[PDB]
Amino acid sequence: ANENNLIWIDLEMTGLDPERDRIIEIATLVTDANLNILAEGPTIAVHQSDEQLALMDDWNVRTHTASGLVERVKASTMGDREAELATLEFLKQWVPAGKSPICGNSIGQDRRFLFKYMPELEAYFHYRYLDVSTLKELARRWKPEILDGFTKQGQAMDDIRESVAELAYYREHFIKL
Amino acid sequence: ANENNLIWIDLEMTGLDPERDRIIEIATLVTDANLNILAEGPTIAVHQSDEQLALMDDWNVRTHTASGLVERVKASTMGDREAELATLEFLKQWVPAGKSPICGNSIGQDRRFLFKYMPELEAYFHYRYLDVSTLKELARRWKPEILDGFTKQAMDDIRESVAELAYYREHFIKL
Ligand SMILES: [Mg+2]
Ligand SMILES: [Mg+2]
Ligand code: NA
Repeated sequence: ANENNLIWIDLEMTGLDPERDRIIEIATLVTDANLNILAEGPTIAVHQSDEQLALMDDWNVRTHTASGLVERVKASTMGDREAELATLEFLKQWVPAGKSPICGNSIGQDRRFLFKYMPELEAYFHYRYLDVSTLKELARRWKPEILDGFTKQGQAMDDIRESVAELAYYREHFIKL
Repeated sequence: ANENNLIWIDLEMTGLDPERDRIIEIATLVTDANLNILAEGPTIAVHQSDEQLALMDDWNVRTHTASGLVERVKASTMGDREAELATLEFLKQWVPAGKSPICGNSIGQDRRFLFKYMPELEAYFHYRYLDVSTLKELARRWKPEILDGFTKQAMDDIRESVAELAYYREHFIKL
């Protein structure tokens, strides 16, 4: 455990509305304060009912079926609470409660789903947000030149590792240390 | 009107839980892409019931009573919907729909209340977030030296947030 470590997280959901939609995937990963990847946490397909999956709009059915996530959700024996507790069992080994901001890309949406469906995991984070896309937005406005230099190869944890590498790029090319 | 303008916003709430708590203040302000303040929007006390105000924990009762916001809430004839529409009437003059990220300090909480209580104003923002406190967090971890150089009413908070982002632009970003 170290109080400067960062919790990175990436959810998949059935849609964008926490009131109607559910979490169907959680992945976590911990870095040190300098973005050295310490440990990859468990990628868990979160079981939801056939009823709930049938409410998915066409974009979500297409994406989550093609990826194999829909199959893994149907087969999963872990609901919201089991996935929450397994994620906490992983994070407790690496980061104390209330210290890491929520880190990732478009993490405001993810935190909304944590508040509704995994409030204990939500509480484990510092109140603050580290959305890498905050730096992409500023870069696009103040220094667009640097955006040509970074590329994504287009898997939850591939997205997290890409988010870490993206923050590291902004640390070298956008920040002044 | 200009596609590169930024919407800055600060809500006050009765508490932290959108399921139980309500918006009691909205303030907005628009900057250009380089943080030049173009216009201060309306600061509106959002009417909520005496029942709802009575659910406030000690921190919220102390803060919102002392500021005079509780008096203004009781006197207000603008609910969620009227405050939403008045805010949109101001923002339409300055920024097209779907262009500005939500800008401010600890703004994820505010957006949660927009989703529940002002979904039309929420939709007016780009899906993205510009939380200045994201840069404060990185600064604290990567360059704490610069935090001693900067030191800190809804709109005072927003103007302070703009000045804070401007500080990080000079002392933390490399242009
Ligand atoms: Mg994502
Ligand atoms: Mg505030
Ligand atoms: Na928290």
